[PDB]
Amino acid sequence: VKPNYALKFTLAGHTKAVSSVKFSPNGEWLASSSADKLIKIWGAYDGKFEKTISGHKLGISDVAWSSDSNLLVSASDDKTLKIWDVSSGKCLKTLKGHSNYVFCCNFNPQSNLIVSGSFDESVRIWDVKTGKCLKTLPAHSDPVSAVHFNRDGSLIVSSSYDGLCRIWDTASGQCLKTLIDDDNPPVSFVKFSPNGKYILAATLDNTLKLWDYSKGKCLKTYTGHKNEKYCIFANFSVTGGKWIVSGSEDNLVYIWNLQTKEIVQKLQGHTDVVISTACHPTENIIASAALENDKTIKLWKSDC
Ligand SMILES: CCC[C@H](NC(=O)c1cccc(Cn2ccnc2)c1)C(=O)N1CCc2sccc2C1
Repeated sequence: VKPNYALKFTLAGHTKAVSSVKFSPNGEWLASSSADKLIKIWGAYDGKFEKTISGHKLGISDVAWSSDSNLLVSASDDKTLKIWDVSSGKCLKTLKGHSNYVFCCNFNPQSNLIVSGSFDESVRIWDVKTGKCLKTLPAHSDPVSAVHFNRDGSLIVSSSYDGLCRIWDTASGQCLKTLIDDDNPPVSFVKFSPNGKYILAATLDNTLKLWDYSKGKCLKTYTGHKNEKYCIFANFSVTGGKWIVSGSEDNLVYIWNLQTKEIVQKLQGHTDVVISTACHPTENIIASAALENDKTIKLWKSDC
């Protein structure tokens, strides 16, 4: 069984590269961040432009939703994160502490903590309510490409240009595991599987790997895409068939069968690097976004 993703909507509005797209947990909205210093909100089903949220002094690299779909956090080249009330557009908190660009951010499932990674080679854990930094982790020896909480918030995975994936105890700040393969190319993206048992890791050798972090063993390898330069988001698609979804420097969205590792679809339409993909929480919908020669977001829908 293969999916049949077809283009439904193209979303234009950002005036510089799009950096990240994310669906709201409630499935109603897509958030986009851009080098143009803006967050835009769009209807997840109709692609209808909703609103712009502004206030960052420099480009935004990443955005993430709270579990109640009410807050966004953004990571900016201005060295801050901002917590936003989506309905009002209010900046609730400015999270200050990183000494260089803030590159990646996420809420924990409980949505009482934010994790951030920075070009300062640190990971920070923040209190959502106070905006206070709780822990600085000396995580890496080069820029941090990704940070992600597991399904119960007990672990953080981080990745770096240093070629390491690291698993952290949220409560203690202790480094529990460092994942090392037969070589250590730059790790451009990492995230936990929905069940928290696996980690999907992208490396700048045109390769995605599914790791059993408990066993510290590689289970699956996915190739055929182009990834030598950029930190491209990848996803587990779970609403229909069990897929891996990623962007590509050849301007395509790649979809693999998770178990068999075969490419099942390549989605054509973007005119620059596909830097970001996101999977809708309930419908077979993918959002993709491209860099500065394109600047569009596309919504794709499958029957399976
Ligand atoms: C090639 C120029 C520099 C490179 N720009 C990006 O990867 C980039 C640019 C825009 C948007 C996004 C999307 N993204 C993903 C997560 N947070 C935002 C990423 C960059 O920052 N590296 C080079 C490659 C690697 S591998 C590990 C760190 C880095 C840093």
